[PDB]
Amino acid sequence: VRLEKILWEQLVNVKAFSRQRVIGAPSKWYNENRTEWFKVAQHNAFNTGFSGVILRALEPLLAKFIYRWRLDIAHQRGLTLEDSLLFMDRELRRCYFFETVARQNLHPYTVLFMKKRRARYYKVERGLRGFYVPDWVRKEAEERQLSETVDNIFNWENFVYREYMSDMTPIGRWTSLSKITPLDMFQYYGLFRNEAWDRFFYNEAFYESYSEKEKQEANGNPFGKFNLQTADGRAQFEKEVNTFIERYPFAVTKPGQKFDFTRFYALEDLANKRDTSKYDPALLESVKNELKQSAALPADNGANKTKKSKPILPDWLQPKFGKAFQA
Amino acid sequence: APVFLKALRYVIYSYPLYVCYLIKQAQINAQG
Amino acid sequence: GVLSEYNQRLSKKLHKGHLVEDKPTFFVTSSRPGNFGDHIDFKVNIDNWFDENRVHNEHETDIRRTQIYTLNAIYYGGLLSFAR
Amino acid sequence: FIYRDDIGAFWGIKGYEELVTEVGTHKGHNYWPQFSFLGTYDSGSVRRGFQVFARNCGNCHGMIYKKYDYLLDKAYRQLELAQMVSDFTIHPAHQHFKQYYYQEWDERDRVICDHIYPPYFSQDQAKNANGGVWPTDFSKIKLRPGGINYIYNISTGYHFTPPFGMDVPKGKYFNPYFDHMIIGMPRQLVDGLVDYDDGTPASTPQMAYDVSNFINFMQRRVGYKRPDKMVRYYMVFTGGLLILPFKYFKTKAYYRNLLSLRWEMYAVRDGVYYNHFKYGGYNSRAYQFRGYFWA
Amino acid sequence: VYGKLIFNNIKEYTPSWIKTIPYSQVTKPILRKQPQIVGKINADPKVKKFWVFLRENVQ
Amino acid sequence: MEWNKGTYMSTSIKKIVQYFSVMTVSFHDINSLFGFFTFLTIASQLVSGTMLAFSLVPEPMLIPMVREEEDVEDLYTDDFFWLHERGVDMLFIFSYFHLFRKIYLNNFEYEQEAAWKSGVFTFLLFQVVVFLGLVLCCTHLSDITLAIAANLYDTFFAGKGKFYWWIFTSKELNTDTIIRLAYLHYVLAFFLAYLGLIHGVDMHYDWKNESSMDGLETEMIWFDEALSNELGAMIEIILIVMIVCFFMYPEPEALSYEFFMWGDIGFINDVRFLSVAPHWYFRPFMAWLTVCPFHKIGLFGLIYYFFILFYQPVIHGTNEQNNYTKRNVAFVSFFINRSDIMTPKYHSVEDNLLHQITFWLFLCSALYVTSYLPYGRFYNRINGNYGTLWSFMYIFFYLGNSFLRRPLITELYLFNAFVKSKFLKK
Ligand SMILES: CCCCCCCCCCCCCCCCCC(=O)OC[C@H](COP(=O)([O-])OCC(O)COP(=O)([O-])OC[C@@H](COC(=O)CCCCCCCCCCCCCCCCC)OC(=O)CCCCCCCCCCCCCCCCC)OC(=O)CCCCCCCCCCCCCCCCC
Ligand SMILES: CCCCCCCCCCCCCCCCCC(=O)OC[C@H](COP(=O)([O-])OCC(O)COP(=O)([O-])OC[C@@H](COC(=O)CCCCCCCCCCCCCCCCC)OC(=O)CCCCCCCCCCCCCCCCC)OC(=O)CCCCCCCCCCCCCCCCC
Ligand SMILES: CCCCCCCCCCCCCCCCCC(=O)OC[C@H](COP(=O)([O-])OCC[N+](C)(C)C)OC(=O)CCCCCCCCCCCCCCCCC
Ligand SMILES: CCCCCCCCCCCCCCCCCC(=O)OC[C@H](COP(=O)([O-])OCC[N+](C)(C)C)OC(=O)CCCCCCCCCCCCCCCCC
Ligand SMILES: COC1=C(OC)C(=O)C(C/C=C(\C)CC/C=C(\C)CC/C=C(/C)CC/C=C(/C)CC/C=C(/C)CC/C=C(\C)CC/C=C(\C)CCC=C(C)C)=C(C)C1=O
Ligand SMILES: CCCCCCCC/C=C/CCCCCCCC(=O)OC[C@H](COP(=O)(O)OCCN)OC(=O)CCCCCCC/C=C/CCCCCCCC
Ligand SMILES: CCCCCCCC/C=C\CCCCCCCC(=O)OC[C@H](COP(=O)(O)OCCN)OC(=O)CCCCCCC/C=C\CCCCCCCC
Ligand code: HEC
Ligand code: HEM
Ligand code: HEM
Repeated sequence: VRLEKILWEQLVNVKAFSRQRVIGAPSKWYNENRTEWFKVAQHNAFNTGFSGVILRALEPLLAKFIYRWRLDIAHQRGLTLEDSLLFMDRELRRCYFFETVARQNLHPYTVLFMKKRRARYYKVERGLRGFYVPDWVRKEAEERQLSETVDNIFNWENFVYREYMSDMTPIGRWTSLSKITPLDMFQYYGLFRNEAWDRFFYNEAFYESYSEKEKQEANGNPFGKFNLQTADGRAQFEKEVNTFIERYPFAVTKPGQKFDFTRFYALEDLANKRDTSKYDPALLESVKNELKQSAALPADNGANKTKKSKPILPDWLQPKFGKAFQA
Repeated sequence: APVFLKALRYVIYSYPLYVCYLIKQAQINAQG
Repeated sequence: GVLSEYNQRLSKKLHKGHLVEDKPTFFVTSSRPGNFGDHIDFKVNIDNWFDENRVHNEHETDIRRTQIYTLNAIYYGGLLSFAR
Repeated sequence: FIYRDDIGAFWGIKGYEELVTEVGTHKGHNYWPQFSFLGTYDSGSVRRGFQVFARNCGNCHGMIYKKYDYLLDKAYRQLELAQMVSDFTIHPAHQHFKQYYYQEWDERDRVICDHIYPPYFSQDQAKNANGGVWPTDFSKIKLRPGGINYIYNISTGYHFTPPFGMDVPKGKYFNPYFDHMIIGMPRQLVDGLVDYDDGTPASTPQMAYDVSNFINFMQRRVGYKRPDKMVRYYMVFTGGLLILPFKYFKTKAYYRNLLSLRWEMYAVRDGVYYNHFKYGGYNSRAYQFRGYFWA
Repeated sequence: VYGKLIFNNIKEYTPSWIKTIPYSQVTKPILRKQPQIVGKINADPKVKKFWVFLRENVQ
Repeated sequence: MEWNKGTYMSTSIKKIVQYFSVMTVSFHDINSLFGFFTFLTIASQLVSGTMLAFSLVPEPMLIPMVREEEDVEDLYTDDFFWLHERGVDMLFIFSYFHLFRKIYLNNFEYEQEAAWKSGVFTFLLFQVVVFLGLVLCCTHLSDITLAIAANLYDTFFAGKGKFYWWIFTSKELNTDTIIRLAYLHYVLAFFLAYLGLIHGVDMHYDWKNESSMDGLETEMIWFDEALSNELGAMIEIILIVMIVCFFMYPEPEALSYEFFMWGDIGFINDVRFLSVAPHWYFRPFMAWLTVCPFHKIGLFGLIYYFFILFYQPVIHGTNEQNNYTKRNVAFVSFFINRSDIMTPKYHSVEDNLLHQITFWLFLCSALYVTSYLPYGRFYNRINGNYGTLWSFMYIFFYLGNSFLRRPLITELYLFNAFVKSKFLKK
């Protein structure tokens, strides 16, 4: 049997309903980045429509019980959100796909530090429950803001998609487990998956996808299309950013301090074509240097190296010192 | 997106409510 | 006395009921391999229980070992009584 | 989770709204030596209960499951019990399982090894002789509302009169503790009915109390074995409480001792590469992943 | 909390940009014997002899 | 059978001995030990139950008399019967607490599958064994249980034929039915031990005390360090249960669900239908039957509960696709403007408040369903208890729907925050 040309395909999947199958250039499975999909979906859900209005009304509760809750729990243990959002506990513990990716690409430190940070706390927690991390550890935990953590999260997810998840092709499958149990034995994978039935060929064009307009809109200002070239727009943006900073204590600034809007405006102007002398030369130089350093990839200097061991056999496994003229 | 998978999801959500409707009707009938 | 331990221990400096260091501490072993460098800035230890958790009886260790064996024997004896 | 008392169901247990169930257990506290803390059966009480059951009861009721020699170590001795039970007779028709052991072809005096059978050969004979209603078998009777109190209440609760709308048929009597409050048993206990061997005054409450104690003595989970099992539970609970500290020492303090570790991370900047991390590692379930996942 | 992800392009196990503390900061050991933490009952020499006897006769 | 790739661990005696003498256990707490308590109790059931095998003659007309006479003449027989009866209850308690603990930890991931299914199957078998045991009591409760089981079995065949006769001969407890059910009960009870051993071997692959991954590499040795702690925790839980039972179950009680067990089949032909109630562990199933008067729908509800409990890893957990699976949606498609949704990732446990709320609602609903008997004399005639209905609906929804256990908003809001923070800090 051919799944295409089946009765349902012949009747419903027809040009009249625009349900016809269109064959185009061959393309990879998983053609849509998950991170981009989540960004666009988040923009559509929060910054558009009645759903956006509702999710904006509930923002205080979400910040209180999701962001601040997680942050407080992490700080109690001397950890940051990076310790949970960058690599899920499951991925660090047992997941084999993450293990292979880390072994092939990642440096040992990237995961070693993640594990040791939890080891610190848990060595004491198992011995005595209710451990509260002292202030000296808590300070260094709070030093890192959320901007760098989200930078790392986006980098890691994009890398994983582009390298590995972009080089996969799932197939119809039976129970991977070798259990003799009939319940597990007859598990059938391949049906009830939307991807399996939407496209029967790797040539078929992708019918559903975010429009370029939606992507461009999602790439816009997260705080709702404020005019940074006007006084009223700047005031609205400043109040929005201030309330955001208050809501998220350790996202972009420490709770005590306040956000510096002049530097942000200088950054945005330098990024775009707009420029002028209204910005102090010192501010412009500092902004440019910080922008250069932020994206700079750290590199090893090849200095302060320790001696490489060159072991030799012990004395008792070597011939004795004395040696004369044999013959 | 597939028609039958979407229908399967709808019936999964709805069938519990259908059973609740049947239970309520049975209670009304038993009341007399 | 029997209850003097609780009274004496009440005077302790501990963070929220946990005996932890008041500042970062780093320990190095002078007998480490040559290829090891200086200690990494990472604070591996939050607590110094290795030194704190000590009864300074390096001499007379076998007596403490016998005490531990006796406690284990009491526990096993109770369990074996139930099994009997 | 919260239940209602005015409904008539104890603790939310429905099905007993047509009789009194909380008389002496929940809304009242009738003292029974057996169920008291560190309590035990009163030998005199069970003796009197057997005396009553052998002179008024038994002629209608019986315990097919039980036998007289249950009373050997608490209430009666062997010779005394044999003398008491020799006054009854069992036909071979009584035997639930006659087997080849019982080789009698006529009546004979009972022995302490005989099961407690009523004078009737079967349930139907008892129904015929008792107006079509069968005197319930007291064996396993513990499973009635109020437990041991049940026998005591019905034996005593005959003084009340029916309300309007309830009709008591001829041959039936009103007893609020029975199912639907209509019972075919005429009031049996009357003062002076039984002359005790120990001289105890014979009044219907005392006779009911003795009979209830005896009837409870014959049960399996409750009765002659319950008090010793309660003492055993107390002893085992004491043992567990006393073993808890040693469990603590052996498990939790021990784990805390094992966790007293020192860690030290150094800077190893020798030319050696970390090949083992890059090319290494094994997974037990690799056979379950090979050819199935991530490809 | 440390910083950006570093991939296997860094050959050395310890990248140069990490910080190594000087020898001044590392705490020094107390290479002296300290008083034994022992209770009154076990400090009794008779109890110590009993422990030794149990060790070397039954244990 | 080329489709079968083998077995995880060979159960040879020497290999088992070596595996258990070398096994190590990470530091844990009491909550993560219920599984052991589930096994040890079974290890007693095989013993105590065996002692009951030598006592019970499968003839229905002699089981009560034989039990009563063996209580007196024989010693420890009633003690072992009590031990067996209470072991069933303790085993149910331990198994359900273990199930709740493993549900709370989100153990549906692919690396958990072998651990999960291998466990659930055992649980399923356990249920069957329990059923058989009840029938051996030859009380009116056993009669009702057998009748209900036979009716459910016959519902499959639409009432045509007598396909139930080979085991439920006449749908009544007679010599044939009792003998067959007793022997099957013994056989399956002993098979439960092997199933539990297989599950225990499989689960060690990814056994953890808590969801959060402690970076501890050292571990205890199972034989004495972990075994002693497990035995002590079992002792502690037994003490707690005894303390609870002392207050909750005074021996002289006005009413109890056990009174319905008074009637013995054959001796008493009259069944008190007004007061019908099973043991608490099978209470929720009869409550569901009374709540849903429809036979087919009730049978489907029971089957769905058990099987969906079995297939949790497939429905909810991650698979070959690293969270790139396309879940179907009903309403959020309009809001997001997408027909499907990528499966959310940040489904943590300890720091996730939504997961805790949903899980504790589910657990409370289960407890409420097990709380009481609907009393179907007029339960439906009167407006039925809405709490039982709502709890059953939520039990069904929680087991089968990924939005309760893997909500989308958890990651959507986090991504919103990430985008805002990165935009502010570039
Ligand atoms: C229309 C009718 C409908 C009827 C419905 C009701 C009845 C249904 C069941 C019928 C019988 C089939 C049972 C299949 C297994 C259980 C069910 C299941 O899905 O498996 C769960 C479970 C899933 O395992 P898993 O999770 O994949 O774990 C890895 C595997 O176990 C990998 O395992 P392994 O490769 O390591 O092999 C293990 C094997 C090691 O093998 C050997 O060393 C020798 C094997 C050959 C033995 C040759 C002698 C045969 C006679 C003695 C048999 C003794 C063992 C028990 C065999 C099972 C049946 C009694 O055994 C052991 O290591 C020791 C076993 C423990 C001892 C005690 C067992 C008592 C069993 C009593 C209950 C039986 C099941 C009833 C289920 C009812 C429904 C819930 O499977 C088992 O537990 C397998 C047990 C061993 C089976 C051996 C081969 C059996 C061959 C059967 C052929 C067909 C017979 C048809 C007639 C039957 C008449 C009664
Ligand atoms: C006084 C107190 C009384 C309390 C009573 C108890 C019951 C009430 C609720 C109790 C508390 C909640 C318990 C359950 C939820 C626990 C939390 C949880 O899991 O939340 C996470 C979960 C997150 O879902 P997700 O991860 O976004 O879902 C992923 C996908 O979307 C996948 O999901 P999806 O998109 O497919 O949709 C998921 C969900 C819907 O959830 C969503 O909305 C999804 C999105 C949630 C995120 C946030 C969205 C925010 C914007 C939504 C706006 C919606 C419009 C409402 C606008 C309100 C403001 C104007 O839909 C369902 O699963 C059920 C749909 C069933 C359809 C039935 C159609 C049957 C038709 C055929 C019938 C045939 C038989 C009859 C025939 C008759 C013929 C005559 O959210 C929910 O469960 C939503 C509920 C939130 C908490 C409850 C809020 C209150 C709602 C009820 C108010 C009642 C007031 C009564 C007043 C009475 C005065 C007298
Ligand atoms: C459990 C009872 C087992 C009874 C076994 C009796 C044998 C029955 C078959 C007789 C011969 C007739 C064969 C007809 C053709 C079949 C072809 C086919 O489908 O091939 C299958 C294929 C054939 O094997 P193959 O694929 O290796 O074949 C290779 C090709 N040959 C054979 C030529 C070398 O294998 C299977 O898929 C086997 C499926 C077995 C399923 C068993 C399910 C039993 C369920 C019991 C109850 C479970 C209860 C669980 C607990 C519940 C608790 C509440
Ligand atoms: C100021 C005052 C301070 C003092 C406060 C003291 C408070 C102490 C609180 C202690 C804990 C209390 C326990 C709360 C929970 C009680 C639950 C309950 O009612 O249990 C009664 C029973 C007690 O037995 P019982 O037989 O007495 O039942 C209650 C009896 N009546 C009805 C008369 C009230 O609890 C148990 O024994 C059960 C324990 C294990 C339960 C495990 C979960 C099973 C869930 C199965 C779900 C199946 C679903 C599938 C069905 C198919 C279709 C979907
Ligand atoms: C991997 O993760 C896992 C765990 O960790 C969490 C588990 O805990 C578990 C749970 C583990 C279990 C249930 C196993 C624990 C089992 C328990 C408690 C019950 C069984 C315990 C035993 C010790 C069985 C012993 C069996 C026997 C036959 C030996 C009997 C015992 C004793 C002391 C007697 C030994 C001596 C003799 C037999 C000989 C006596 C006679 C003579 C010397 C005389 C001989 C001479 C003549 C002439 C006769 C599993 C399965 C798991 O997978
Ligand atoms: C012993 C046997 C007893 C009798 C068993 C009878 C089984 C009857 C099964 C009836 C199934 C009815 C639904 C079938 C729908 C098929 C539809 C189909 O193939 O059309 C394609 C269409 C997709 O196209 P679109 O995405 O809409 O187009 C995109 C355009 N851009 O497919 C779907 O959507 C279907 C998705 C769900 C499929 C579900 C299949 C379930 C099969 C279960 C197993 C059946 C086994 C039967 C034999 C059992 C023997 C023991
Ligand atoms: C509350 C329910 C439980 C909770 C469910 C929650 C999740 C729901 C998810 C979606 C499930 C969708 C299921 C849709 C169909 C469900 C059908 C069902 O359950 O049965 C109901 C419905 C009607 O039931 P009634 O009792 O009449 O109810 C009153 C009606 N006024 O039942 C049916 O009609 C089902 C009929 C199925 C017949 C199939 C054919 C059987 C033929 C004989 C087979 C013999 C096989 C023999 C094999 C031998 C091998 C050797
Ligand atoms: C024949 C005159 C009897 C004598 C002597 C005793 N009882 Fe009886 N009893 C008898 C009958 C016919 C019935 C059945 C009544 C009915 O409506 O079914 C009973 C019943 C009881 C009961 C209740 C049984 C039940 O299942 O609830 C009890 C508790 C009871 N009888 C006790 C009892 C006692 C203590 C007696 C000696 C004092 C006694 N009965 C004598 C007939 C006869
Ligand atoms: C008779 C029934 C059962 C027995 C005897 C049993 C036994 C055990 C034992 C001894 C353990 C190891 C100790 C521990 O629990 O920490 C364990 C772990 C486990 N069991 Fe069970 N169990 C049973 C039911 C179940 C059920 C119902 C499930 C799931 C629904 C399950 C899944 C698991 C899982 C997931 C683990 C831990 C694996 C992990 O953390 O990844 N088991 N079980
Ligand atoms: C996990 C294993 C087992 C479980 C869950 C189990 C369950 C049960 C249950 C629920 C009952 C009746 C409960 C009650 O009376 O209130 C029972 C009774 C009984 N069990 Fe088991 N059982 C198990 C193992 C065994 C084994 C292995 C045997 C025999 C080898 C056995 C023999 C019996 C007997 C004979 C009875 C009835 C005793 C009597 O009526 O006097 N059981 N069991």
